[PDB]
Amino acid sequence: DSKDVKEWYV
Amino acid sequence: GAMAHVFPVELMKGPEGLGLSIIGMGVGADAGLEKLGIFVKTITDNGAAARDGRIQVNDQIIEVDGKSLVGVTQAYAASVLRNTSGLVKFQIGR
Ligand SMILES: [Cl-]
Ligand SMILES: [Zn+2]
Repeated sequence: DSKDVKEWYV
Repeated sequence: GAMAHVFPVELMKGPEGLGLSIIGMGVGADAGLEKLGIFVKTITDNGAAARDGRIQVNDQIIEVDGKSLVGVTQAYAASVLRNTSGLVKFQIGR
C-alpha cells in the first residue's frame, strides 16, 4: 500500500 | 488563503545532496507506480535545503530544473533530484 512506502533521500 | 501558494526556490547543492527526502502522494486507479505529486517528507539538519530555510516538510516539489515532478514515479523523481548539480531551481507548492 502507498501508506508504508519508504521516503527517498536526495 | 483559498489559493495555492507556489513559489520559486534556487539553492546550491551540497556535497551530501540536496538534503531532503521525498514521498509520492496520489495514484491512478490502475495502481501502477506513477505518483500524482511529489512531497517533502524530511529535511536533513545542516543540509542545503535546511540552510536555505524556505522548503518545509509537506511542501510539494512541483518541478526541478525544468523537469516536471507531476505524474511521475517516485524513482524517476528521486533520480531527477539526484542528478541536479550546482545551482538547482525548484517550483515549490504549499
Ligand atoms: Cl509534484
Ligand atoms: Zn504498502
